[PDB]
Amino acid sequence: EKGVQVLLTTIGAFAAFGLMTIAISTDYWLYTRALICNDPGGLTHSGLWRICCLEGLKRGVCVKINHFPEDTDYDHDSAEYLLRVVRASSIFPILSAILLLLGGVCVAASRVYKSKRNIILGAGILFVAAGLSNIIGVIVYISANAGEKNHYSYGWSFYFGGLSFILAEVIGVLAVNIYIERSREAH
Amino acid sequence: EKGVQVLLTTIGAFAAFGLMTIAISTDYWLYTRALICNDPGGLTHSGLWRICCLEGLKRGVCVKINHFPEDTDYDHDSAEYLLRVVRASSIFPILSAILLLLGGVCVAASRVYKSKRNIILGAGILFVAAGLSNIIGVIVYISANAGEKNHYSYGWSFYFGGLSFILAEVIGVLAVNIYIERSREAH
Amino acid sequence: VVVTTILESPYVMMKKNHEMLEGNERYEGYCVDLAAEIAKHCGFKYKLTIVGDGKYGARDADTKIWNGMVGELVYGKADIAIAPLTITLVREEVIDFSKPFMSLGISIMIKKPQKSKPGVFSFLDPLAYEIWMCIVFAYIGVSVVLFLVSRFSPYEFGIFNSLWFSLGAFMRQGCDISPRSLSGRIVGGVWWFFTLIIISSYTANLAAFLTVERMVSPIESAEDLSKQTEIAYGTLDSGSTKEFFRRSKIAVFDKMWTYMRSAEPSVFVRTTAEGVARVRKSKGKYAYLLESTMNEYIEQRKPCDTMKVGGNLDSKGYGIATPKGSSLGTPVNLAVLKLSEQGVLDKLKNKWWYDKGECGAKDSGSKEKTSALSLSNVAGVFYILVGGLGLAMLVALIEFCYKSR
Amino acid sequence: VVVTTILESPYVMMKKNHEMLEGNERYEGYCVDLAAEIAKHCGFKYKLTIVGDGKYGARDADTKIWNGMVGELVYGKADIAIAPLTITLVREEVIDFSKPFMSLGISIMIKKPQKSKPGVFSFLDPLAYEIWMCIVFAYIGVSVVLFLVSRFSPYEFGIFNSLWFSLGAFMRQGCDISPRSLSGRIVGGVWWFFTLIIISSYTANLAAFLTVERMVSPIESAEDLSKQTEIAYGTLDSGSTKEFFRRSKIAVFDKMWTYMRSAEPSVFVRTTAEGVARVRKSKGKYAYLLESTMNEYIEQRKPCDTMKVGGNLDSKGYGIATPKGSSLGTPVNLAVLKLSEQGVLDKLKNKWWYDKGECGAKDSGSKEKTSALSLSNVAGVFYILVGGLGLAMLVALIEFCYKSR
Amino acid sequence: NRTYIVTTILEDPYVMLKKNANQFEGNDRYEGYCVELAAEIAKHVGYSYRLEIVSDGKYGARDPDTKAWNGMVGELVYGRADVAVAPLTITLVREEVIDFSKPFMSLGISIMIKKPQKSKPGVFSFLDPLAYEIWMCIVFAYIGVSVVLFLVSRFSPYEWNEFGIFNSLWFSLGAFMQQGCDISPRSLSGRIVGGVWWFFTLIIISSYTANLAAFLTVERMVSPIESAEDLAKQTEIAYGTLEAGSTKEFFRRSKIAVFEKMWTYMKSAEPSVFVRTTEEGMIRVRKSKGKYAYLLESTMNEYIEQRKPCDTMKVGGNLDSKGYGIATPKGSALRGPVNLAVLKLSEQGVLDKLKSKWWYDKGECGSKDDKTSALSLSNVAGVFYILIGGLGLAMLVALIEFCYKSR
Amino acid sequence: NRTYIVTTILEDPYVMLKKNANQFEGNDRYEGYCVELAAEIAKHVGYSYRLEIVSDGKYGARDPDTKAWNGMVGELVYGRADVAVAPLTITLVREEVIDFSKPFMSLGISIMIKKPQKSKPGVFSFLDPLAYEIWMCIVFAYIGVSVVLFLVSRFSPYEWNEFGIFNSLWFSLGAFMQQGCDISPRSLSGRIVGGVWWFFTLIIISSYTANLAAFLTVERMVSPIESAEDLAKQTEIAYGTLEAGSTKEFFRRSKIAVFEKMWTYMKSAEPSVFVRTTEEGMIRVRKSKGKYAYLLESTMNEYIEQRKPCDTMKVGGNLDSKGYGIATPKGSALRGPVNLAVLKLSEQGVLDKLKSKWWYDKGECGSKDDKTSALSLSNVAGVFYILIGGLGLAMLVALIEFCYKSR
Ligand SMILES: O=C1Cc2cc(-c3c(-c4ccc(F)cc4)nn4c(N5CCC(O)CC5)nccc34)ccc2N1
Repeated sequence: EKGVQVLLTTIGAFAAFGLMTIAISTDYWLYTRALICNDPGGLTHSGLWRICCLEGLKRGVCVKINHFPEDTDYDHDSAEYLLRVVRASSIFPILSAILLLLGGVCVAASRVYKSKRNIILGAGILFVAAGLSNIIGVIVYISANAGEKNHYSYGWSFYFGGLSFILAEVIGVLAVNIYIERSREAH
Repeated sequence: EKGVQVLLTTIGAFAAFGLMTIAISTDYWLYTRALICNDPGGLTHSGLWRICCLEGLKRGVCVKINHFPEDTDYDHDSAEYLLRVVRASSIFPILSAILLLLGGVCVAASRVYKSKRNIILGAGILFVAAGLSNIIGVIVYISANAGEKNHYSYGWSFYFGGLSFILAEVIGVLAVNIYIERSREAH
Repeated sequence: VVVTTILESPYVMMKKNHEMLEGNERYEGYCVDLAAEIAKHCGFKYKLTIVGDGKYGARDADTKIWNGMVGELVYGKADIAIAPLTITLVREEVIDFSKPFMSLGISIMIKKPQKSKPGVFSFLDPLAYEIWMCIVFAYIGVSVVLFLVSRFSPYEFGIFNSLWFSLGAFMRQGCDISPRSLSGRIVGGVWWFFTLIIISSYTANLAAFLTVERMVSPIESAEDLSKQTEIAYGTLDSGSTKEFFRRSKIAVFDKMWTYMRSAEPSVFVRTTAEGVARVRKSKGKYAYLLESTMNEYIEQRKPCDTMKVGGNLDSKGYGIATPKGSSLGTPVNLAVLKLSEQGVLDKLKNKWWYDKGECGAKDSGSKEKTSALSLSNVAGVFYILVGGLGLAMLVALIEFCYKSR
Repeated sequence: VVVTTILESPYVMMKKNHEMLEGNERYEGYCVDLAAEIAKHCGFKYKLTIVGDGKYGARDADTKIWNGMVGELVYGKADIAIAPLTITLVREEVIDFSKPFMSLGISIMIKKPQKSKPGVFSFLDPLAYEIWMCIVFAYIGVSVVLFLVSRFSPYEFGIFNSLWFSLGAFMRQGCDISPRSLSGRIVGGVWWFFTLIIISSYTANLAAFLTVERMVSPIESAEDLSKQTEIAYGTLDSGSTKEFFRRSKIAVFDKMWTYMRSAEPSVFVRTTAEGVARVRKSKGKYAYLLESTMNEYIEQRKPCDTMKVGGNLDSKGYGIATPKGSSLGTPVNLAVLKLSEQGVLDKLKNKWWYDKGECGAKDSGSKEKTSALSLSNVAGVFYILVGGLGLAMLVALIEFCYKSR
Repeated sequence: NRTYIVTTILEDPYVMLKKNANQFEGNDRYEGYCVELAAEIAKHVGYSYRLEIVSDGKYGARDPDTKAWNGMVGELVYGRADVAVAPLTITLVREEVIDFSKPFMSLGISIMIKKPQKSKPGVFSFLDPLAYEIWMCIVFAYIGVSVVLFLVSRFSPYEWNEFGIFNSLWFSLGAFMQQGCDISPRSLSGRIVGGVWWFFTLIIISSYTANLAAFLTVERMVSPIESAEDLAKQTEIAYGTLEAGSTKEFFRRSKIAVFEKMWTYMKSAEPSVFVRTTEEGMIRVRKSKGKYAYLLESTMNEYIEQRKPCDTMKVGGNLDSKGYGIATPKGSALRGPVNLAVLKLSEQGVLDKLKSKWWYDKGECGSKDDKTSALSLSNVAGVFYILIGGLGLAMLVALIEFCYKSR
Repeated sequence: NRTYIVTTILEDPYVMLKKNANQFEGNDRYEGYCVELAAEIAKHVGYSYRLEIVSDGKYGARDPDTKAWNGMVGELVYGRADVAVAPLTITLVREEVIDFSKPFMSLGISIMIKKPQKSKPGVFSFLDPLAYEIWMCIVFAYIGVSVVLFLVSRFSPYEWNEFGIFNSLWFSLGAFMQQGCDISPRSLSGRIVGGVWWFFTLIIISSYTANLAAFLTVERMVSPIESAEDLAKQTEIAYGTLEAGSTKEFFRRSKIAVFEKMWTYMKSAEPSVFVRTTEEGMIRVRKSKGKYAYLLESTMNEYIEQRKPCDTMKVGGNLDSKGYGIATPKGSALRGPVNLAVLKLSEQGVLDKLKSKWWYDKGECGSKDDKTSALSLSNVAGVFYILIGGLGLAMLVALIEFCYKSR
């Protein structure tokens, strides 16, 4: 139907927004050894903002990260500086969540001003752009977590971000289909 | 036209037959050093049947080849034995020339019994098969002339065989076109 | 003290400058330096001598008289013998050897493997024949599945066009049609992934084959040599190896004796030179069984066409000899041990065998400039092509005759 | 005879077992063995001694007095000095050196190159940027030629579809249309051959890059170091290298002095250890100028993170010293030449520098197990992909607005 | 016409304690190589022997200060015993005081390593060239490209096209597999997307092929040491010995460059490469996974290689040459006949028979016997399994569609 | 307050004969490194010198039986001359009889080879992986396949199809380039032909790519010797010296393994690696195209590398260490001041200045200054030229077709 599809659109938008938010704000992205805990290093469940440890008496206490350990050129050094700035800001996942929120707002508003049709189109565009930003963000994260036989693993925040991307793509498809049906109703 | 095409067919068939015949019977295929003349060896203008020398007092005098210098299994040894047998027999170029002759005979006979149409088809099939046999023959020759920084070169008999192949293909095309036109005339 | 020897390189060789300032240096060899060292240890005087009869020690049964350095030692003509003389029961009964200075035994020699002549159908080498057969089976199976799932669930994909589509997909040559149903699309995608992986693997392994050459010895032992019969054996006609095989009672060597007795043409030779020549020119179909020291010496002499493969079929030792009742026997017995413990004998071994190597080290060269592919490498695919064209014309004519009648 | 020395490895190092059975072996080093050899040649008696002032010979201007082994030799406390002591004008005026036993000079040290961090757009590395630019130009030109020759000689191939066809041909992704005129077919075939060759070359050179790693030093000399300014220089603050640069009058070294004087932060260090640490941790942006012997010693010590690059900027020599009017001076002068001609000094050099190498040979390892490609290698193409998708959506919206208005 | 107290020493397999010691007695209480050899020697010399063992459990060796022998040679020179039948190596000092028969068995220093285990290539090894991150991000990019194509193809009402979501996914998949589909984009947005996707695929496939070629090539140039020079010039593999013994002496007194380098490495060992017992070296090499090598008498190397677990290998010819021999006191009446018997036995092949018997016939490993390097079905099995799975899923979806479309 | 007869020897560039000898006189008749050095030494010691040369044209050397010196040291110990300013190497015997100043210039045995010439990759090098026979037979097979396809597609009258000869050629070309065309065969004969052609193309393209990868990889692992160890272990390159001199002595008396091996190779030389003059070695290396190496004093190596033709290179650090020095008679009044002057000059950098002046500034080669290995436009230029040719031919055929079709 149509109202069913709009309902699923809205629910998926809200679910993806929540998933991305908590994935950002849970610091359970990565498991590895750090050397910050006390010799390859001590276990740790890192995150997007603040690494955090789970061995020794330091368990349960943990701090932010630098993202600029060595020295480079502040104004303009190289692609490494830009990569580290983007990784520290993490503006791509945040942008994705913002776009999901805006798409949800647009689709919810569509119920009022039912005459308009470009609302759903804008919502779909926002959702797709959110997916693109999310995939860029994960690419940046992974490329930045490279040293240059250690071990690592990924946690549920990572998979939550991925699920947010998937839901964003699905919701964009559904919104575009809604717009297509509405334009069909016009003759 | 039609008679013009048949004339060109016949002329090309005869020319290709002559070219293949003399290419077989001129022993100017290859230039190299042999060690049979007297130290990488003495110059020589080899052939398909009889190598032949052009240095020293032996110039102008020359003899057949063995094609079986070392020892192998007479009844069945390996693909090497079959390759050497085929190279010595050179039955593929001879078969090609025979097929060109038969195609020429068929097309010439076509003038009489003008009612029949399969004559030209048979001629074209023969010419194409001749081309295939020729290319196989040159492949065999080259593969057999491999030792395992020497120098070598190819003579006008080689290029004559190649020209025979080209003419065979062209003549097959023309014969097929003739057959097509004749079948067209039938309604 | 007068030391007997015998001409056998590198144990005895006349010096390049024997015509001028011959002195004691007219002779040169491993045995010469060894004799010098042992006489130095024992403080004796030695003038090198050669036995007029260049035959090795042995006794005529009909005469009970010794022929060689053994005669010299028993009859007093020579005070001591320093030659590649093997310890043995019969010779120990009359003279008193020393502890071995050179341990050795029967070994194997073969033609050094060289780049094999490329055969037709070599282009399948990078992939095992099982992979090709499974490829064919998968082609048939996927085509059949497409035919079924298209007949029983249409949205064109008969059996013939299904085979055509699968074949075109395997060769990356594209398709004249594509499935429109989810099932056909699934099958096509999976087939596509399969083809991608397989082509990439073929290309990569071919690059490996053409980048690094590894030539492997067909045999790595003597039992592995007895298992098969393609390759020949070889023994000097009158030499201890033949007797050792004759009197042996172990399964493998008895089997070798049976082969070498019931095999033609004559495997045996009259001289080691004939056997080495046969090995060199046979192109890997001849294996010669000789003593290990000579094999090691040969392997380091040009044209460097031979190696030694496998361990040793027996244990022997070369032993200095003295007449019974002498007083030099004990000092030499101690001297050989002196040299062995210190390292003199190993250094001499390196000196006459490894150093002075007409050849090089184990790997004198590497990364040999790669050769452009020759028609012999890819002639099989040309043959296949022409055969396919002939088959196509034949099929067309068959269809012509069938339909016209 | 009492021999003076000074603590500087490997010239002087206290033995690992000096607490037990110290004797004369409490000290160990190159200078120790050298002193032993020369005393043996001259038949003298030596008990190793160390100068309480571990400072090298030098004279206080305001006092006119010497500080170091020079004081010992001039004032008689020591009979001879055997240390890494450099010949010099001021020191030769008071004592009498010998001919050098160690020739050396200023050199360069840098971080050993290591696998660089792969950058974005590295996937273009196998092909030079000129090839890519010519590829783009050829794409444009062939598309234009197709457009022309199709408009002016029809048998569909507008400019847009011509670009599409050429692009699809370059990626082997096939075509929705094919030329039907001889000219278009010629153009298409030639473009196809071009693409085939280019893709094969890209793949092959990438395989080469990923198979053998060759890491090249950015600098191979000192002039090449002066040409650029990305990398730093380094000199011990109070040491002869700084003075040599200061008093120099050659263009290159004067330029280096200007750089090192006008550069911040402070290039100079208070100790060689600080400079080597800076080189190790700077990640290739720091170059230290020291004496060659120490650099060679360091390069063979773990963590084996440094090398010596280039020749030497100067010529110096380490010289044994004796007081003026002695009688040991001539025998030592002859003895050092004895050792140099025989080969003792070279053997000792191998002994303390090459042998005892905490590192290995020039190439201790090879064919390091290859690493699977990581996202950092091919992240640039992901970025390009996403940018293209964004651009596509932007273009679609632009067309929407343009057509709707 | 009396008995002879032959001395021996329990070092397997030369002399062994029988399966049941408590039941048997006398000479018949032991088994091994040396007991049989003594049997044949007694046969060929004609005498009876009352077997015996050295209490110290040690081979001949002289304390410098005490100037006394500790072991068999002590059991002989002092008259305690008359014969010695054991792996009694021939040396200068030993031969200075007793009579050694000619060697019955030759040997030397050798090398032991971890036996190269039959490689398990691993199902799903065809993905190794590309890290799993790349594969998953490829999948996500494929989904994103398909959705963007659907959008830019079916957003306008002017068409209200063939590029639905399903066909978009099909097109993207075909593009990645370098095949192509019947439908192609006609607009500019779709063509931009297709072109950038095509570039992506080109790079990715080329990278996969190239890295795979590198993998195979480097796996194709690996050269096992097969010698000591290969073990000497390299430094990654550890090659140790016993803390004390004849191997350490051989390296110390070594006047050759290769063994001098080996000795320098062993002295400069971090950690200590040396071990105290051959069991220690065997376990260290077993567990070190090829990072360690052990030098020892070749004979123990062969025995161990024929022991459970059968996970050790011997490489290279013997570095040196040595010999075991039957010993007797100075000025005895046995040296002649014993030497004759040893030579006769070796000539008629008895010793090789016994060696085979006690090293291979009693060998638990029982292994006595293809470096093609062509790709095997195990290398690429995962893709075959994927193929079967996809075909089965296709048949299942066929049945679903058949049930579906009922009306 | 008198002059000093300084001895020298004409060995370039140490002492040279001026551009015009007949016009000048006295000390001003020569030029070179050593004349200037003597100028500065006279300045810093304060004396005049009447330059001179050794008649024998030889360096110091003592005939054993005659026990007499042949050259400069003979010109000094016998009082004929008072000083010597030349590349007079410091040795034991020489120093035993005269006074050597501290070295003004250090050197040693080195290596000379053919300078690696800027590689000319070669237009049409992209065909090298496949022999021209393969390419031509490919063309012939393409023609045959096209004709057979035309035949089997247009032989029957039941169709009297799209597969004419022209379209058959187009299809075969597209198949070889792994692109594909709009038309595909529908019969069984055409499909057989297409499939077998496709297999052929697959094999051929894979072979081209693989052999090219091999070419680049092997060209990428080549390691120039850069040392003596690389020159020692290898045996393909020839490394010779002078027949007689100090290099042969250094190798003879060599107590090190590497140079002992070099000496063994040189003695076992086939043909004779040794040569008689440095000119002979220079020409032999120049013509041998890298199969030969020459060992000589580093200084001559640098001078030669800075000579026309500039086609020689020096590799590796000096094998040994030596030194030239100013010589004086035993018990003279010049040793002190001359040594002081040499040390002062070296400390203040004069000698390096003069060395640069006479080795590089007067260097004809004038060369003093990219191992990327990425494919360059020269590697693949032939295909670009082919592309231009094809486009031009297409335009020409376009003009023909335009003129054609007039009616
Ligand atoms: O914000 C984000 C975070 C994120 C992660 C991913 C993702 C996933 C993923 C995510 C969610 C799922 F439901 C299923 C899979 N898996 N994955 C991997 N690998 C799979 C398992 C690993 O151990 C080895 C290789 N590498 C790199 C990325 C990645 C995709 C998009 C986004 N967007």
